Amino acid sequence: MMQEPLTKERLISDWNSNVSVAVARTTAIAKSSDASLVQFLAADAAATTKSTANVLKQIEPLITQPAEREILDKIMQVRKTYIASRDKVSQLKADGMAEEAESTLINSYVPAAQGYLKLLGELLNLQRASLDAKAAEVEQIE
Amino acid sequence: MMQEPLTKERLISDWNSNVSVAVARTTAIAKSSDASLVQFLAADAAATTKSTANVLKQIEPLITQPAEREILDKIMQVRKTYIASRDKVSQLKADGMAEEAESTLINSYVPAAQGYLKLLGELLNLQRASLDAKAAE
Repeated sequence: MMQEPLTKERLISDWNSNVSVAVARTTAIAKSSDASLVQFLAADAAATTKSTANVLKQIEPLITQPAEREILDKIMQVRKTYIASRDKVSQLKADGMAEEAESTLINSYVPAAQGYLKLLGELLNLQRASLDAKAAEVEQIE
Repeated sequence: MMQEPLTKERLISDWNSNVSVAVARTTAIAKSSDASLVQFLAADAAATTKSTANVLKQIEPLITQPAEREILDKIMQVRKTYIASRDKVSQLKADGMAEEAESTLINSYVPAAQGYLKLLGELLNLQRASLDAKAAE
């Protein structure tokens, strides 16, 4: 039994789940003209950040193969854009400029958020494919 | 040989993931005084709804043991409350009354949503434990 690829799938599954929650919440906050929303979800948002932080610390040392290293770097690049454009939308709405804020949301934030989730979906499927194929090869024990 | 506990855990992980997104998204829409969110997120919400419906139909018949069915029946009972309070908040906001909507949100919807997610988290940890134990070799 080689359960490390199983733990590897479980960690990436929780990572995709925590990030999916974060993107759904951040997207709603970015579109909403309601400014009180940020404080109302602040405690819930902090929880997912902590969960992401705990889960991310464990998987990073386990991504060593090329295919996995490529996706992970693509994820790091898009995660930077995701946070930057999120703050840009928040900073523009704060400054009055709402036409600029909605434009940045549509043209910069949503593509980055969708790319964040898409790459994570690719990483989860990649690990599940490896565990399915490292189980049919261990089925040559018959 | 042990493809059922692996399939079951993957299904429950996808189920737990889809519902987590839906609850986070529904909560923000309910609190947001901005009504434009509902139309703006309709496509994402339709995507998550379609995924949840598909995953629920596959996982449900596979929940057979006492411990897991106990969790699952608890989930369906708490989900009924979750949808009921969600629909009530939507109509209070729709009918204008936003102060009443916040009272129902805080006291009825948020408790139901958190109980929904807690039991789903319990079901996944229970299934993760079951898959670790079908590793007898």
